[PDB]
Amino acid sequence: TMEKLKEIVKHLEVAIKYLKEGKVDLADLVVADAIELAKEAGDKASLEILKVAHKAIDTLGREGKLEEAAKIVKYAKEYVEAKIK
Amino acid sequence: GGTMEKLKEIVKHLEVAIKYLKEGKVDLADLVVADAIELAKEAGDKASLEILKVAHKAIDTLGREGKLEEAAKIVKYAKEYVEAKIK
Amino acid sequence: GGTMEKLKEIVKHLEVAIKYLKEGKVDLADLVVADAIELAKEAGDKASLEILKVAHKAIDTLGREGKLEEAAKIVKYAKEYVEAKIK
Ligand SMILES: [Zn+2]
Ligand SMILES: [Zn+2]
Ligand SMILES: [Zn+2]
Repeated sequence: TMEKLKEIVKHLEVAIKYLKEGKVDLADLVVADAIELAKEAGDKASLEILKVAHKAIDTLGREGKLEEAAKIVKYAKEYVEAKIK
Repeated sequence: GGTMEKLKEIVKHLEVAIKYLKEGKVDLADLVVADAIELAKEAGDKASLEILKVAHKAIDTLGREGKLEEAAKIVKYAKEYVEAKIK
Repeated sequence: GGTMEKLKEIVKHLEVAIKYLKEGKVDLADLVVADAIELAKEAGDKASLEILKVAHKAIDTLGREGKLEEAAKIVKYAKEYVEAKIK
């Protein structure tokens, strides 16, 4: 599916936007929503990366880094964009 | 699947989604509609799930463009349909 | 069900929920509890899933009506049950 892998990228840009101002919880919820949308597509190589990004938020952004978790979210978004093209 | 037991929580979620959509909050309303969709996948039903998915895509398209009125209208229509499905 | 690193995620989400409920934000606490439920249904624990659903419904019903202390108590009991399950 190509029309449901562009909503994931649209949420992954809000996630980074929140992560750049300390909104770790809202970014967590956005990534959870993206995982929920990715569970509905036929892709089983981008859902795992989204789960990795969510766990990255949990174990890397709540401790005050906020620079590396954003990087993991950017890597996930770039992987999804590479996949849709 | 739901007789104003698990189908009335969706209405209380949609109301807060509409309230969020009013002032400026597209993202919180989107998250609320996603929660309502997650609730609707458990309480059986097929029409409510589709209408809530339509409302979610409506949030995504209309709300972030700047047309909050259209997104509020679509979520209101979905809430009214869900309310008329529990009667 | 999914033991550590799957249930501690739920515990941390419940801690965030309790933090939010003490300030007055019922909608964000609702969303994070829904996220914690979504983390369940994957670990394999069913009692934990049922208690998370109980906590979600409790947060809605009793905290949207201004009784935040009792909703915080219910979420604390849910978190204590999940912690007692990982040990
Ligand atoms: Zn989460
Ligand atoms: Zn969404
Ligand atoms: Zn909820």
